[PDB]
Amino acid sequence: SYQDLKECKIITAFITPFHEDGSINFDAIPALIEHLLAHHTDGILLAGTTAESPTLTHDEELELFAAVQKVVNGRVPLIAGVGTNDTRDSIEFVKEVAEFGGFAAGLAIVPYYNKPSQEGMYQHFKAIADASDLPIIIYNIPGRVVVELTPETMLRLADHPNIIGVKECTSLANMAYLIEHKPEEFLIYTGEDGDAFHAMNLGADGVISVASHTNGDEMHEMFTAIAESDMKKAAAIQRKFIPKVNALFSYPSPAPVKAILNYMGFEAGPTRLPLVPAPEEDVKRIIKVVVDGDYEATVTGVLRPDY
Amino acid sequence: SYQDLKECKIITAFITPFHEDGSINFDAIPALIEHLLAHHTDGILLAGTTAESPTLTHDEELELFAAVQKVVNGRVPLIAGVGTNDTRDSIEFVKEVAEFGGFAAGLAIVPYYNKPSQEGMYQHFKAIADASDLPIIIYNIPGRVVVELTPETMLRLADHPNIIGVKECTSLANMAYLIEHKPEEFLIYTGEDGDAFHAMNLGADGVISVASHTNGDEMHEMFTAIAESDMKKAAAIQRKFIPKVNALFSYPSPAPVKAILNYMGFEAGPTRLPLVPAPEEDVKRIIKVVVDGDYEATVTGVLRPDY
Amino acid sequence: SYQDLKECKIITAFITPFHEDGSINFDAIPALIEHLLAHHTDGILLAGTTAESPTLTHDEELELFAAVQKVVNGRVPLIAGVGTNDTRDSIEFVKEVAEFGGFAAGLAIVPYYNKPSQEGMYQHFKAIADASDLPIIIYNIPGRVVVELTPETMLRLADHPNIIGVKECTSLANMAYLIEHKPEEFLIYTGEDGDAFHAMNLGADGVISVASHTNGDEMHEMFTAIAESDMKKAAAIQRKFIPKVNALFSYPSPAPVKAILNYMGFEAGPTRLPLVPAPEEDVKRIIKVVVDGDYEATVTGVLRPDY
Amino acid sequence: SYQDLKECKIITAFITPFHEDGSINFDAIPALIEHLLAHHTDGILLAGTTAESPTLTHDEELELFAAVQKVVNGRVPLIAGVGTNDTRDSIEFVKEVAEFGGFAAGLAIVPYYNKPSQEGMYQHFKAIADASDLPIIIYNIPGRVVVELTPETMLRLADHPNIIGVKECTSLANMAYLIEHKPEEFLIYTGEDGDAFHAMNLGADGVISVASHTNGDEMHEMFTAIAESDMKKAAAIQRKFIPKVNALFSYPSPAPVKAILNYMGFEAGPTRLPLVPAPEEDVKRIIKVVVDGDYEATVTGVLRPDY
Ligand SMILES: N[C@@H](CCCC[NH3+])C(=O)O
Ligand SMILES: N[C@@H](CCCC[NH3+])C(=O)O
Ligand SMILES: N[C@@H](CCCC[NH3+])C(=O)O
Ligand SMILES: N[C@@H](CCCC[NH3+])C(=O)O
Ligand code: NA
Ligand code: NA
Ligand code: NA
Ligand code: NA
Repeated sequence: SYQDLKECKIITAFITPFHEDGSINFDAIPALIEHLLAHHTDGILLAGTTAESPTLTHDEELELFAAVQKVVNGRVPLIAGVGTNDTRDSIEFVKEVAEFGGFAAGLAIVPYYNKPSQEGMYQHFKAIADASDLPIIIYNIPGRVVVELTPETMLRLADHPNIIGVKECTSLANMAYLIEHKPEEFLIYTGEDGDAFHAMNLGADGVISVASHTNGDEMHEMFTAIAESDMKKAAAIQRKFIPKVNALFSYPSPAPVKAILNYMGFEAGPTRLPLVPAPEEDVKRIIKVVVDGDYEATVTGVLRPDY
Repeated sequence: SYQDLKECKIITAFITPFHEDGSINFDAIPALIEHLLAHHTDGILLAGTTAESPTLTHDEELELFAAVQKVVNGRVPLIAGVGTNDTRDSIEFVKEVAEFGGFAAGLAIVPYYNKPSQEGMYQHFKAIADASDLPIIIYNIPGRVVVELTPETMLRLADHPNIIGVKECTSLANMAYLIEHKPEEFLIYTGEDGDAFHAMNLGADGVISVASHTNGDEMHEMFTAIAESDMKKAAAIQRKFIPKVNALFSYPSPAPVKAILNYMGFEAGPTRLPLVPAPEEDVKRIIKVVVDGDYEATVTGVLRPDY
Repeated sequence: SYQDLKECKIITAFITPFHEDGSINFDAIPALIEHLLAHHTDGILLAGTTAESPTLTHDEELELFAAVQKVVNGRVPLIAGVGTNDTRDSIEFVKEVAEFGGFAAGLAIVPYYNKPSQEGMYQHFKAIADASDLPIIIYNIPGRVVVELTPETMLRLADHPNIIGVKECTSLANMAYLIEHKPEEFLIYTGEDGDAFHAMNLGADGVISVASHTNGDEMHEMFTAIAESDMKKAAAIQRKFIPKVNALFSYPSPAPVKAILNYMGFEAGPTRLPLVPAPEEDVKRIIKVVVDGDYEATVTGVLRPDY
Repeated sequence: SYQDLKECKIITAFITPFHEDGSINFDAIPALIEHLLAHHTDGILLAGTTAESPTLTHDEELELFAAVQKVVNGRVPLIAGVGTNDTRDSIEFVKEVAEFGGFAAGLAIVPYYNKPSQEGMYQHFKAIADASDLPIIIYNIPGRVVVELTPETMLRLADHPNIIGVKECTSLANMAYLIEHKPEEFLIYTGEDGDAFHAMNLGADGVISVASHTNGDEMHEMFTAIAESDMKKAAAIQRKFIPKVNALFSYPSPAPVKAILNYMGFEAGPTRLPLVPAPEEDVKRIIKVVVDGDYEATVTGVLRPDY
């Protein structure tokens, strides 16, 4: 519900650890979750982009939902990735997730590849929002799906009693407009780690983050500074935060974040194809920029076992 | 095989007709196919973007492949859409399609949403090409998938004995480079109807088309004129052809092409959500521009039956 | 000097009022200047983009510099627009301006139309900075000049003892990097009114503004709120400020700002060709959005007298 | 007049040779003109972009006009660059050029930097077209001036009795529309060397070229092949022509073309600031790609003498 997520500032879009053979590494999940909870993750998004959801089956996502719920144990609210570019598929899966329970919301992305019109988007998100007991957060990211929801269509959907938020990845101008004209019980999150400083100053509710995996402390430091009216401290952190964010996306995410987490000893493992791990040369630089670590010594993307 | 598709000039990316309830209209297929074959379609791509493949299940696509093969009866070669943004899913389906048989090639798109690197794309396509007997045509379209295969990576993949073509939707500069440096047994298609004229002049092998549904004759007249060294006639058709192509994409495809086909009486039906049919105001304009027709008059996207 | 401009927060890029015959309206200058100074303009840029400098002769600009200095009377520091896309022209004019005197700095834009390389830009700005006693503020705006100074080249130029600032119109990511790595005696201004809020929070020195003409008070209220740690008030003003900024650029600037100033009764007059005044339909909308005013009603761009 | 330029296929946008001290090298002009005339230049544009006109004074342009007219001696028609981003300046200069005589047309670019609206553009070009006896060709290039003329505004201007052409640098879709709906006695040239093949196939009148300086023969070869219905030959040349064009713009033009012309022994000299000569490393590659030459062994842009 909205009330469940209301106070969340740093929602982490959780990676999916994989074994070398391509199967999910469930054994690695507890250590990673505890790391997040020890580093100011106050909410967790499962089966998002960062989780490599395109390469996960719906049934694998349900197993992941179970594995994480067991560890988290109601300590922080959870959001489930439920939407695809197929409205029927999204409807059936959100029903399964609502039935499975334990989630504060379902995340549904603006459909990718098929490039729907504003009206298509409207009917897509209305159908998902109508489908179950689980409230919906809209994921708007033209950088990944080409098309984008206009703020006009967004606010029309925001009026739905079962749509309670947006993970907005467009412009700060758009961000400001949504904050200004938002209805009640509707949350506005940025999905852009580099913009979080600006988004929070603008009046956003938080960030749905990749960088909170590895830089949770300094993000909290920055957010605390903003909230405690120490703008000089917040800006200083932000200026130093930007190149770290940039490094985390200097190869297709979540390859960079997985490389750092592997270095930290968290067995994030490789990426599932079509994604490949970051090249060794990039890994050394990435680790140096993001966490100030010294990394030592072709890449292979993996496949979900066909047996 | 390459030999099967060698002489193709106009390959139609066939729509999927839907009933008003959301199920596939198999009844309407025989009439639509015969229409294409009577209007200079010399090859058919099934389960492409125009077919609304992202809203079709793999099982539904197999059912479509069966229905079309029964009607076509080997008259023209067929290409099956096999690729998704999930390499494992793509491997399993291309193996199913190869076993099903009766296809000249399989089309695999550059992965959408997850935005893989060049090395990601390479391993993705290599795995699909390694997977079965069915040769692969790569589908390169940054306009839908954000990322794109560079000509270098493209030509690396072209050297694979089981990769025999590309459906290129980038620029004419890229097309020229590819045509220049192509290996043997490799077909270069444009996936953009508005570029078909320039691509053919440049030395391309043909077009995988939406416009062939409704404007097959004038496309054939243009191509014939290019082949018979009547460039003035070719250019004349091209200059009048462009606003027709523009109309076909003035609402998210395949909405406009379905509208025209419905007007022509082929029961293409509505689109599946997240795509909605073209608005009534657009429908009249589109028909007037594309087929010089007079159309006599909220839209509803439909869903695959959950039963 | 740097010291003269150090404490500036809102620097207005002053318009050039024109008579209906195309000559400069020097009569209207005294009233417009006093208006700016009574509405929290703490510095004035003369002969900038907003002044329609490309349609002014160098001799006319000297006449403007004289008229403004007489009225201002040293109350606020002044910046002279000195740079064109011709390095020699720029050298000769900055030497004239330095000899004329009474300016805190000279503004030199990144050359337009000819699209120089980074090394071209470097030598361009170095020559202008070497040319005279007048320190230089670089004007970086790819939105008008296509090309842009990279932060690296920008910071190379910043090390020049006679380059003391930048008017940055790129992104907030670039702004942050520049603020972080700035040398001593170097001012960082945003030239984008809609970014002023985020730039100030990020640590920028101020704004060189169009909006200050008509909305100086609320900009000062916003800046004061940023300075007094009242971020909620600041963000509130910002969110309402953005559609006002958008209106000011809804027709090629300075057409919209001149329309408002004419409505306010300052005889800003028309624009010089190739710029035309804002259309009557736009004028009413713009005034309503920007200054909440009720406007009671072919446009004509005017020419500098050939006599 | 239109009749003067009607049969022109390859119009060369002539460079301006400079001495090391920054002054125009008039001594170098005769050799270059003869080279052009010996290599299928059938018309010459003076004081265009390639001429580095932004760095030339109007009085220098008149001297260049005289120097070239003396050498050419009516052998080929000439077009003069007369337009700036200042309508009054453009009006006064076209009057001087019409009075000076010897030109078939004046070229006027869409105003740069000030980003006028369609109406501003209309009134700008109407004023220039109204000003003198010399007919006008519109230069539409958003790549250099940001803004662009819509085909609608272009064709409105095309109806002016004293506007007889366009140097179009947008898209081939736009190119086709203009060719289709052109009025009588109106010429359509591409200003994009890489597009010339496509433009000519589409029905354009010719190219206003940079590459004709160094690759005049193969362009003529290509154009002859198109005109003689040998499309295979024309395409083969085009595919090999593209990387040569690309090399000619791999550093800000006309630096690359000047480097090749200096290698050919034509004393093109350096570029005037803000443009700098191509770096030695680029020069070696450029010469190899464009003219298959082997080049042997910081850069300095020059300034027009201030004495
Ligand atoms: N790979 C498909 C299916 C995703 C299934 C749920 N994770 C897609 O990206 O849409
Ligand atoms: N909707 C998913 C699955 C497609 C299944 C095959 N048509 C996707 O676009 O990737
Ligand atoms: N119109 C020319 C000359 C400007 C003269 C100084 N205002 C240009 O924009 O470069
Ligand atoms: N440098 C100025 C003046 C050009 C004078 C004629 N070549 C401009 O680019 O507009
Ligand atoms: Na709601
Ligand atoms: Na191959
Ligand atoms: Na300095
Ligand atoms: Na005309």
